Amino acid sequence: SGAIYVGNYRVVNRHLATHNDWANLVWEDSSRDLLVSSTTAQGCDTIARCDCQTGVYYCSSRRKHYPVSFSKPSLIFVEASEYYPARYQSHLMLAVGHSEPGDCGGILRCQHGVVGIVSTGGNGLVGFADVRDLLWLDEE
Ligand SMILES: C=CS(=O)(=O)N1CCC[C@H](C(N)=O)C1
Ligand SMILES: [Zn+2]
Repeated sequence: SGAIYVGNYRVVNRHLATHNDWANLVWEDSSRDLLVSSTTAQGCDTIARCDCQTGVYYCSSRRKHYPVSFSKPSLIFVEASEYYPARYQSHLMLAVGHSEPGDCGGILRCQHGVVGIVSTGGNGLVGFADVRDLLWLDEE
């Protein structure tokens, strides 16, 4: 579990969104596994605006932050899971590292701020839903 809290937005994995998220919806995209809902209080996270390929992510199944090298956001094929059928998840970055359901939500961050959240992984893999192209998260 986990979210990004930037401005009056809460960024979560679409597959983990609650009823309150859907009832206060700003934007959602199934192909990216992302959903954004509105918040009453202002958040403290800042979004990175960059093309970094090295950063650090939080792994809840280890209680640890790990430094990683990651690929650029791409259309990577994701295996059928209980949440989506086999399809091209878009805007996805891969790195070598542990992940278990449970781990989706953990933040990946670079020197500029938050880059994205955990969304894929297994066999020493860990996918990250990028958010750096969502410029509107910084305004309204
Ligand atoms: C089987 C895929 S996985 O990488 O563990 N993961 C499970 C939860 C959903 C993830 C997604 N982003 O589609 C895929
Ligand atoms: Zn960066």
